[PDB]
Amino acid sequence: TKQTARKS
Amino acid sequence: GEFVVEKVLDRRVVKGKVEYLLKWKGGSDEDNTWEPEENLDCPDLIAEFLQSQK
Repeated sequence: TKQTARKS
Repeated sequence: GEFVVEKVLDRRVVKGKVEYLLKWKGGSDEDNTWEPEENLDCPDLIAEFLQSQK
């Protein structure tokens, strides 16, 4: 699956 | 915003939150950022890193 993350 | 992650590099705890050092796709080593685990939607990359400690 797509490896994503939110960036603060 | 939400970006694609290339690799998880490290792990730490800061102010009671688990954080992971992320290498962003398209970004360089200067672009690495620590993000709390709630920000992360890359379980495959998290597990690969943790398995890679030992």
